[PDB]
Amino acid sequence: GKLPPYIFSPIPFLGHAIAFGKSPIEFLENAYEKYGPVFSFTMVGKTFTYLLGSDAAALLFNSKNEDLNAEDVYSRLTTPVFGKGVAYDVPNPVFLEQKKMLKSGLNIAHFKQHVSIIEKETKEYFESWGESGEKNVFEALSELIILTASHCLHGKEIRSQLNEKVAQLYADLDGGFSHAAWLLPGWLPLPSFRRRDRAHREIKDIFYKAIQKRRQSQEKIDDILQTLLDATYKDGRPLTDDEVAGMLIGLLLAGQHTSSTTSAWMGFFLARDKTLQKKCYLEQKTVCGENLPPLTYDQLKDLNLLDRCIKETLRLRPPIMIMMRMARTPQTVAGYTIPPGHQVCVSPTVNQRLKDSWVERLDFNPDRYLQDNPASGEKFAYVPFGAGRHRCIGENFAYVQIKTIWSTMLRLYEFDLIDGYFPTVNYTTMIHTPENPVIRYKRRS
Ligand SMILES: O=C(N[C@@H](Cn1ccnc1)c1ccc(-c2ccc(F)cc2)cc1Cl)c1ccc(-c2nnc(-c3cc(F)cc(-c4ncncc4F)c3)o2)cc1
Ligand SMILES: O=C(N[C@@H](Cn1ccnc1)c1ccc(-c2ccc(F)cc2)cc1Cl)c1ccc(-c2nnc(-c3cc(F)cc(-c4ncncc4F)c3)o2)cc1
Ligand code: HEM
Ligand SMILES: C[C@H](CCC(=O)O)[C@H]1CC[C@H]2[C@@H]3CC[C@@H]4C[C@H](O)CC[C@]4(C)[C@@H]3C[C@H](O)[C@]12C
Ligand SMILES: C[C@H](CCC(=O)O)[C@H]1CC[C@H]2[C@@H]3CC[C@@H]4C[C@H](O)CC[C@]4(C)[C@@H]3C[C@H](O)[C@]12C
Ligand SMILES: C[C@H](CCC(=O)O)[C@H]1CC[C@H]2[C@@H]3CC[C@@H]4C[C@H](O)CC[C@]4(C)[C@@H]3C[C@H](O)[C@]12C
Ligand SMILES: C[C@H](CCC(=O)O)[C@H]1CC[C@H]2[C@@H]3CC[C@@H]4C[C@H](O)CC[C@]4(C)[C@@H]3C[C@H](O)[C@]12C
Ligand SMILES: C[C@H](CCC(=O)O)[C@H]1CC[C@H]2[C@@H]3CC[C@@H]4C[C@H](O)CC[C@]4(C)[C@@H]3C[C@H](O)[C@]12C
Ligand SMILES: C[C@H](CCC(=O)O)[C@H]1CC[C@H]2[C@@H]3CC[C@@H]4C[C@H](O)CC[C@]4(C)[C@@H]3C[C@H](O)[C@]12C
Repeated sequence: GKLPPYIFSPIPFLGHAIAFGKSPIEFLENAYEKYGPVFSFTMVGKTFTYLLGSDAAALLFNSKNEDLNAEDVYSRLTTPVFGKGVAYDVPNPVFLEQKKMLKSGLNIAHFKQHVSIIEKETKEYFESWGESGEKNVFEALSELIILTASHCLHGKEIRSQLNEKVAQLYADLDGGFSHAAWLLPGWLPLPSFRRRDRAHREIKDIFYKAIQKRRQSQEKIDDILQTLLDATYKDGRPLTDDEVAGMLIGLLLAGQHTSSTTSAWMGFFLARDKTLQKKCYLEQKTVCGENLPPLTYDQLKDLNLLDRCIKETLRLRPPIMIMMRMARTPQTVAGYTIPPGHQVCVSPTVNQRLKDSWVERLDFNPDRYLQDNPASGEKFAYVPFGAGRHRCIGENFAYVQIKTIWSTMLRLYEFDLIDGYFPTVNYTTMIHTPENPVIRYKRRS
C-alpha cells in the first residue's frame, strides 16, 4: 500500500504555491512528464494529489461523495453565495434530488422558448456596437449572457427587474469566489466578503417577492421557475421560498461565467482562422436558409460545425480548469493509495491536451472530432462538463445559449484580430480571462 510520489517543496510552508500561481497548466504538464499521472505536492501547507489522464481521473469521477467529498472543499465558499439548504450546505443525496428538479426544467419544451428569447436579447444588445469598430467582446458577452440566462432561467418578470444595480449585486456575489476567500479566515471584515453578504440578502429579498407573486397568481406559466415551484422531493415535500431563491442564484452564476468566457475565447479562435469563420457563416445560410430567418431550436442540432467549434474551444479553454475533492477514506489508483486528508484534483485542461492522446494538441481544428479521437475514444480524456455524481446538468442549456448568441453574432458581424494579437491567459482571476480581449468587427456582407 505505497503512497504516490511527492514533489518535495522547494520552500518550507509555501511549497510550490508561487510556481503554480504563474502557470498552473505548465506546472502540471512538467509534473506529468517527470512524476507520471499520480503525484502529491504542497501549497500553503495543504497536500494536493493530482489525477492526470483518463485512467487516473476515472478514480475522481467514478467515486462516491462518501469517499471523495466535494462539500469538504467547496462548502465554505458556496454556502455564503448560493445560500443555505442548497448545494454543498446539504448531504450529497439531497443535492442529487435538487439536481433532478433543476434537470427536469432543462428540457426540449423550454429550449424552444429560449432560442427566440436569446436571439432577441443578442440583436438588441449589439445595436450599440454600430456598423463596425473595436470593442471588448468579453465585457460585451458577460453583459449579454446575464440578461439571456436571467430571462431564460429566472423568467421575464425577474429579467424585467434586471437594472445595472442588480447586475452589480450579481458581480458582488461572484466576488465571493476569490483566492482570498479560501486563503484567509471568513471572520476578516474584507470589503469583497461584506459586498458578497450584502448582495446575497438583497437578491434573496428580490426572489422572495417574485416567488410569492407567482404562487398567488392564477397565472399558469411553463418556465423553469414554475418547474421548481411545482416540483417535490422523494419524501413528497415541495421546495421552500428560500430553497428556490438559493437555486435561482446557483443557476444564474453557473450559466454566466462558464459560457461568457467560453463564448469570448471562441470569438478569438474564429477571429484568427478566417477560413473557419467563413464556413461557420455559410453553414448558417446552408442550414437555416439563404434568407437567414429567425433561429429555431431544431435548426441548432443541424449546426454541426458551430457545435464542433464550441466543443474544440471548451477542449482548449474549459472555464472550470480544476475539480477537487477531500479524501475521507483511502482510494487506490495505478497502484497508489491516496490517504485521507489529501485534496484529490483533476484538470480538464491538462486531460484535454495530453500529447500522448492528442495529435496537434495546441491547434484549434474542430474537424478532429470527425475521426477516432479521445472524446469518443477515451472515458475521461474530454470532461469540460465533468462526470459521475457531480457532472454538469447545464451542458445542453450552455450549448443552446452559446449556439444562439454566436449564430446571431456571426450573422450580425465579421470578426478579426487587432494587429494579429491573440489573447494570452490571465491566471489572476478565478475563471481565467483573456488578456486584453478587444476585437475588430464590421457589418457582415
Ligand atoms: O497556520 C495555522 N494553522 C494551519 C493553517 N491553516 C489553518 C486554517 N487554515 C489554514 C497550519 C499550521 C501549521 C502547518 C504546518 C505544516 C507543516 C509544518 F512543517 C509546519 C506547520 C500547516 C497548516 Cl495548514 C496556524 C496554526 C497554529 C497557530 C497557532 N495555534 N496555536 C498556536 C500557538 C501559538 C502560541 F504562541 C502558543 C500556542 C500554545 N498552544 C497551546 N498551549 C500553549 C501554547 F503556547 C499555540 O499557534 C496559528 C496558525
Ligand atoms: O465555480 C464554482 N462553482 C460553480 C461551478 N459551475 C459553474 C457552472 N457549472 C458549475 C457552480 C457550481 C454550482 C452552482 C449551482 C448553481 C445552482 C444550483 F442549484 C446548484 C449549483 C453554480 C456554480 Cl457557479 C466553484 C465552487 C467552489 C470553488 C472552490 N471552493 N473552494 C475552492 C478552492 C479551495 C482551495 F483550498 C483552493 C482552491 C484553488 N483554486 C484554484 N487554484 C488552486 C487552488 F488551491 C480553490 O474553490 C470554486 C469554484
Ligand atoms: C460552459 C458551460 C458550463 C461548463 C463548462 C460547466 C462545467 C461543469 C463542471 C466541470 C462541473 C463539475 C464540477 C465538479 O466536478 O466539481 C459542473 C457541475 C455543475 N454545473 Fe456546470 N457547467 C456549465 C454550465 C452550467 C449551467 C448553465 C448550469 C445551470 C444552469 C450548471 C450547473 C451545474 C451544476 C448544478 C453542477 C453540479 C455541481 C455538483 O454536483 O457538485 N452548469 N459544471
Ligand atoms: C496558488 C494560488 C493560485 C491558484 C490558481 O492559480 O488557481 C495563489 C492564490 C493566492 C496566492 C497567495 C497570495 C499571497 C502570496 C502572494 C505573494 O506574491 C506570493 C504568493 C503568496 C504566498 C500566495 C501564493 C500563490 O500564488 C497563491 C496561493
Ligand atoms: C504576520 C502578518 C501580520 C504582519 C503585519 O501585518 O505586519 C499576517 C498578515 C497577513 C498574513 C498572511 C496571510 C496570507 C497567508 C495565509 C496563510 O494561511 C499562510 C500565512 C500567510 C502567508 C500570511 C500569514 C501571516 O500571519 C500574515 C502575513
Ligand atoms: C490568523 C491568520 C494566520 C493564518 C492562519 O493561521 O490561518 C492571519 C491572517 C491575517 C492576519 C491578521 C493580520 C492583520 C491583523 C492585525 C495585525 O497586522 C496582524 C494581526 C491581525 C489581527 C491578524 C493576525 C493573524 O495572523 C491573521 C488573522
Ligand atoms: C490562528 C487562529 C485564527 C486564524 C485561523 O482561524 O486560521 C487564532 C485565532 C484564535 C487564536 C487562539 C486564541 C486563544 C489562544 C490564545 C493564546 O494566547 C494562545 C493561542 C490560542 C490557543 C489561539 C491562538 C491562535 O492564533 C488562534 C487559534
Ligand atoms: C476571533 C476569535 C475566533 C475567530 C472568530 O470566530 O472570529 C474570537 C473568538 C473568541 C474570542 C476570544 C474570547 C475571549 C476574549 C474576550 C471576549 O470574550 C471575546 C474576544 C477575546 C478577546 C478573545 C479573542 C478573539 O476575539 C476570539 C478568540
Ligand atoms: C474580526 C476581529 C475579531 C472578531 C470580531 O470582530 O468579533 C476584529 C477584532 C478587532 C478588529 C480590527 C479592529 C480595527 C479595525 C478597524 C475598526 O476600528 C475595528 C475593526 C477593524 C477593521 C479590524 C477588524 C478585525 O477583524 C478585528 C481584529
